[PDB]
Amino acid sequence: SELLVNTKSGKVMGTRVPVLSSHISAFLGIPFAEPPVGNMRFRRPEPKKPWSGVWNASTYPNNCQQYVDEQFPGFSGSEMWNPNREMSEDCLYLNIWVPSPRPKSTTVMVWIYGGGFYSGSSTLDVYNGKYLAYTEEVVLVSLSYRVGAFGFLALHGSQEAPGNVGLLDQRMALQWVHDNIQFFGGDPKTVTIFGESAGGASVGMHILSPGSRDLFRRAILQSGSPNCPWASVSVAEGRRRAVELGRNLNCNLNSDEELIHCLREKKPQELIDVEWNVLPFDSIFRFSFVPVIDGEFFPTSLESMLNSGNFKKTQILLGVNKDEGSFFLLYGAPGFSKDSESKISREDFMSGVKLSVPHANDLGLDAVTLQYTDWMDDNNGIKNRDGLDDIVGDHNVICPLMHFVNKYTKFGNGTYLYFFNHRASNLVWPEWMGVIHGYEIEFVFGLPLVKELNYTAEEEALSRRIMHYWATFAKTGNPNEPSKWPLFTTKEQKFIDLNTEPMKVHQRLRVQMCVFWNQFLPKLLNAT
Amino acid sequence: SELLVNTKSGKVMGTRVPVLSSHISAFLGIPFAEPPVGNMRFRRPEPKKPWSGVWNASTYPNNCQQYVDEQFPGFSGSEMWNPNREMSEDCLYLNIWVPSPRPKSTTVMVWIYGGGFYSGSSTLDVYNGKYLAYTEEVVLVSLSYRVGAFGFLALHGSQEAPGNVGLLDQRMALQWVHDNIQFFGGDPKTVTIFGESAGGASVGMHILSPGSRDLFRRAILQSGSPNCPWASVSVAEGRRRAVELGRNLNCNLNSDEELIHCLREKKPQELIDVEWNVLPFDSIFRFSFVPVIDGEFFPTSLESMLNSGNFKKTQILLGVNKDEGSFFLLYGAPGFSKDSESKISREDFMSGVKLSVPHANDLGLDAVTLQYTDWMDDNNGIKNRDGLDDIVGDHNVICPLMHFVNKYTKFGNGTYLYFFNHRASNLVWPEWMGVIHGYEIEFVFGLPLVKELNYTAEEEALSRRIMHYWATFAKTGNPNEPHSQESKWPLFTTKEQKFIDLNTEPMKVHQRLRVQMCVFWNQFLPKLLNAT
Ligand SMILES: *[C@@H]1O[C@H](CO)[C@@H](O)[C@H](O)[C@H]1NC(C)=O
Ligand SMILES: *[C@@H]1O[C@H](CO)[C@@H](O)[C@H](O)[C@H]1NC(C)=O
Ligand SMILES: *[C@@H]1O[C@H](CO)[C@@H](O)[C@H](O)[C@H]1NC(C)=O
Ligand SMILES: *[C@@H]1O[C@H](CO)[C@@H](O)[C@H](O)[C@H]1NC(C)=O
Ligand SMILES: *[C@](C)(O)CCC[N+](C)(C)C
Ligand SMILES: *[C@](C)(O)CCC[N+](C)(C)C
Ligand SMILES: C[C@H](O)CCC[N+](C)(C)C
Ligand SMILES: C[C@H](O)CCC[N+](C)(C)C
Ligand SMILES: [Cl-]
Ligand SMILES: [Cl-]
Ligand SMILES: [Cl-]
Ligand SMILES: [Cl-]
Repeated sequence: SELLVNTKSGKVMGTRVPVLSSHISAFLGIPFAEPPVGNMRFRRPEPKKPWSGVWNASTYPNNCQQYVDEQFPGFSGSEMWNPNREMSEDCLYLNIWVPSPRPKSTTVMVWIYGGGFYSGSSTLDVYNGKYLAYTEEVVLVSLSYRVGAFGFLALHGSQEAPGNVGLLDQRMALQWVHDNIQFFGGDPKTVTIFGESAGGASVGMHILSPGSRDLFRRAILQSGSPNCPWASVSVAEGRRRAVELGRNLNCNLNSDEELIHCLREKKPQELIDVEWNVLPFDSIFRFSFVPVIDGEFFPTSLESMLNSGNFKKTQILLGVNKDEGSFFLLYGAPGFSKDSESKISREDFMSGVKLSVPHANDLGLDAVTLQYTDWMDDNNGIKNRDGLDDIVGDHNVICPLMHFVNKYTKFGNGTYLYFFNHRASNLVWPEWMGVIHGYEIEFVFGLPLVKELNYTAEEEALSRRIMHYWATFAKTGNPNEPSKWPLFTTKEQKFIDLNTEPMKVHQRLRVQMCVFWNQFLPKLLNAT
Repeated sequence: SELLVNTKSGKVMGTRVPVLSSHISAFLGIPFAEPPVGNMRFRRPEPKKPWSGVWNASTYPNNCQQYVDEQFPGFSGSEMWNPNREMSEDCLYLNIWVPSPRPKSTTVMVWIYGGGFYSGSSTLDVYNGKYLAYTEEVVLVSLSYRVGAFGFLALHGSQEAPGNVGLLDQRMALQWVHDNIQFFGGDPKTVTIFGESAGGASVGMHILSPGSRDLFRRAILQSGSPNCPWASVSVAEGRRRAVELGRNLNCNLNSDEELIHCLREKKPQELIDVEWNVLPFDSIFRFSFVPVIDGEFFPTSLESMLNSGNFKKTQILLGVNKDEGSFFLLYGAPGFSKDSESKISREDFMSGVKLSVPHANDLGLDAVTLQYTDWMDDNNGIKNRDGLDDIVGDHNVICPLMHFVNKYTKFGNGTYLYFFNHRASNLVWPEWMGVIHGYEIEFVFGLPLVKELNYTAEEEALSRRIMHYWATFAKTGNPNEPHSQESKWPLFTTKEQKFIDLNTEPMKVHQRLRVQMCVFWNQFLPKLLNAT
């Protein structure tokens, strides 16, 4: 049967699904690991044990336990990212979309959701893989991984909570694809991993990790890179936060085993309730439990690995959105509101930069402020808003990614860079937020291809060329089929805009601000 | 007899000089102090003692001993600033231009030449006061003062070389005008002191010094202010340089008496020959012997005096030129040339910044570089050249002056700020240098009024309105003639911070002169260099 497939762990029964007046096969919720519950919490994933009989893969799996955004109840703009199904610690499953009829040894694309390592689900609507698999004729796989304390509580030294188990879950899903994709028509030697935000940083982290390199061919990073200021913490900071989580819940802190046994007896929601209380400062775009530089998953510091060229060398395609910071200002900075232009006073601006760069001293803050303030008109609320918007975006996403792109390109086998700056016509967020973090995703997954969603014809065309750039890249290492997307080189550093207008080539994406964030500020904070 | 005037020191005989189809009286080379020669060198000035007979004041006096620029032999562009008379230590004289017939009690303007405190003369052609005195009917005075080591060697503690004696030479000349100017038809209760560059810093220094305050009514500062990074040094830095000068001449450095005795035995040109060897680092827009914060002429730090309003409270009129730094880049920065477009490579740009901000640590250097570099086009020779020009002008003149103007205005009784940006049609310097440091002076002294100088008709009108702004200000404290038709030069206020461009085009009112860069130079950089 086209829907009955024998994997190395047992049989799975898919389900024929409708897609743009046609159909394709869908295998939903296939377990790739043993449920990390009970004494397996915080522990590395163990491969799923073979099962007898046919596994029902007709419906979506549970979503991992996570913090749920209740800021705007009923508002689709924020809820579209919340878990759309029951949450459970038994959430290590993956989904596959195969074109019908089943192709032979075709290109595979593995999706890794973002969510700051504290949230995310593979079941979200904007992650529906049928459109992209059908349109570009590829086998699309979406995996899942533990988030929050469940996936990143780090107590280096211990083996019950070693940290980075979330990344290890992703690795096990990729390993599962390496061993079973061929049974669905996928070509295991031609696998492209791609993810947004934390999912982009994960992709970058697998590119760096030795144990992940042989599990994929090429990579796509969207609005995220391994070196982002929020994507990782030292073993020391990981332990401090881990112990503070214990303290917040009145745990025995005499030793790691005692601390862990205590944390394993608490209910999921009890941990999640105090998760944010472990951050060291009041801030925005900062998350509690993220990956740790342990010397194992990550041999040495991310920077040294990048300079020595110690990482997978292949073709990468990465980019960013025009306004990466608005989403986080809205949730944690004063003066911002969902129902107004959000003109920021001068005082709120000050408060904002302090929140954006929580680790910087006063001189550093003065530096950031001077760098983003037009002194011929400092009391302009619109300019203060946009300045804060750029600060959050340049420092947390754009510049860290540019540092990654320049470093990678020295050893890579081909880089393609993009700047996504299109404002969806049906966006439900206010206009001041601009091209929001994560909203290029709907275009990558072909959502504009469905009439009922009311997009414009120009946006449908945009989505079709983006999906084709992604797919063509995944199968050849070049988004161009034999206007051409120029290759990003160390010398010319070219990149293209990604919108409804004809292609345009630019050079040195936000080089001025990034020289400030990648060279000057770091140097200033080290010296003072 | 208009030309025969008896002063408190003795009689003086002036001369009738022609001026624009008319005539005016001129008293040139009148002594106001005793020759600071021999055992007087480095010492505070002493009042000129009464003389017998009539002093012949029909010719210019000698110029003080100073470094002479010979970079471009024969070039009018540079030589117009060199001594045009024999140099001598006996140089403490002043010049006076009086309208004819002699006014009864008119406005007086005293000119203090600039030249980095290491050069300058009251006798240059560009300082010919007959045009200004005649056109605005004011009594114009040209004073002089010891420059270089002769006027600023400072060994705090000693009374033989106390420092700031050049500033005291100026004070004594003002005291002379205060006591004798009435004899020339001018009102000592209405004297305006004005100067350019080091002259402008000087004027600002008299405004701050309790000992100069009662010697003048108002003040005009052109491209220079007291707080400029080059206008002064600490007593410690002054001593190091003083001692260093001795070491450069094999002097007994065992005590101030011996050192000073050794230096008084040397010939003028001998001191001058090693003057530049005492500077801390390789640099541009830095001079060896300048005023010192001695706690005497200057009660406390210049900054604390401005924050507390410890200074004369009157009306001031000040400003700067568009390209203050090009002149100093041509003389000491790699890549610059008089006979070229001077496109600066990235390599020379780096060197230039190091040279422009000699007191900066590596971090401070990166900060400056980043602040004036367009990273989307870093190898652009022209942007690199103009960047450097801006750096040197902002750090050394413009921003220090904006700091001054904003502090003074909080206590002053009237402030007018200008931005001179007109390139003379007959400039001899290369186009890249733009509106050069010091070239607004010719417009101030009416040079554009003499036909053979070939200025355009619009430059003559510009000169006339500038001289009128200056004089009217001197007379009333407001450069604008009440209820007149012409566009009004607005007051600079702490709130709106208005200023006007000064050129051949109609008047334009602007706000916050170079605030962006000046916030960098006045607020950010200092905090950065402080930390460690
Ligand atoms: C698989 O589960 C779905 C939903 O629970 C159900 O509709 C379907 O019948 C199941 N598969 C079969 C036929 O066993
Ligand atoms: C990728 O590697 C191949 C083979 O080593 C080489 O020919 C090609 O130039 C490389 N591509 C780029 C753009 O680095
Ligand atoms: C003053 O000096 C000038 C120039 O040397 C001369 O013409 C004039 O006669 C002198 N006056 C007297 C009477 O000495
Ligand atoms: C200057 O002082 C006078 C006298 O008190 C005062 O009336 C006037 O308002 C002041 N002018 C300015 C510009 O401060
Ligand atoms: C990234 C920080 O992983 C944040 C992604 C946020 N959503 C809302 C797009 C999931
Ligand atoms: C000022 C630093 O005192 C410079 C004066 C130089 N000239 C060329 C205008 C005389
Ligand atoms: C963007 C976002 O939902 C941040 C989470 C909000 N707090 C820190 C209040 C829990
Ligand atoms: C500004 C100026 O002409 C400097 C004179 C040149 N040095 C320092 C070399 C003697
Ligand atoms: Cl559909
Ligand atoms: Cl639900
Ligand atoms: Cl290359
Ligand atoms: Cl300022």
